[PDB]
Amino acid sequence: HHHGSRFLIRLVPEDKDRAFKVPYNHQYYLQGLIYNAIKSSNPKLATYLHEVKGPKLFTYSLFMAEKREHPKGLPYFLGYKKGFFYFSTCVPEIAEALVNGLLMNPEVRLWDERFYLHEIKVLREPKKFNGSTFVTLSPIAVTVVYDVPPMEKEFYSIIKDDLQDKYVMAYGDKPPSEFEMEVLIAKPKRFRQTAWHLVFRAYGNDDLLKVGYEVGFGEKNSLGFGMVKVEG
Repeated sequence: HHHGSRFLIRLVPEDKDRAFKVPYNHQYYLQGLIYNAIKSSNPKLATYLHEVKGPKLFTYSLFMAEKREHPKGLPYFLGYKKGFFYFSTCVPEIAEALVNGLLMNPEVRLWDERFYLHEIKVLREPKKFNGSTFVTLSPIAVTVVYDVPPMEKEFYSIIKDDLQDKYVMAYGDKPPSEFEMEVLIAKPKRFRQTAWHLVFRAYGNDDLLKVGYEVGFGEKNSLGFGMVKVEG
């Protein structure tokens, strides 16, 4: 009983006029938010998720602001008007726990800032994926057992097997095998390990691509990595 839910979540700061900071490294703050919304609406689910070994079947992007404005050599940027982030899952109990957790509370605390839940926008999922160009919303992490660049070719077989491992976890059983990624742009960004912002075209089985679109490409999805969108 999987299907994709994808949300855009807009937050406004406590006073509509002022500049709110966003730390450049805010994965961990965002992750507290999401895990606290779910733990609040559904503690049994959040204990299942805390235990489960493997992908958790959900991801979310970086926290972004309307306009931006970047100081020099400061740990944060400045944002204005609205703060927002996307979240995606193929587990309907996780999507419900997250939105209700944000409803059961609408006053949100991120890093040093006070925000109020403004809107949740639900997003239509593309009919098909074979052939589209994708842009990462949060960066993709690949590690092998170190960091695996997209310019190395293990990058791709590691991604491919993980999407097959998610496909076995969340569409029944034995996974499609046609897969290809054509990276158009790669830029690294490092956090504690390196992750990659990618523009990329992807080819091959639609249900295996849909997997990656719903739950993230690569690793640490549940820590906010590998969320993609169809390029505009």
